[PDB]
Amino acid sequence: AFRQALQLAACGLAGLSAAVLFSAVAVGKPRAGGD
Repeated sequence: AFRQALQLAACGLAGLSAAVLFSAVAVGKPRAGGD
């Protein structure tokens, strides 16, 4: 996992990891309280 951390760390900086969060934020807690 030491050598795999080199490709994994660069795999997240890609910007895709950020798109995954936005999904986990809704599937867990629905948007209740918009303004």
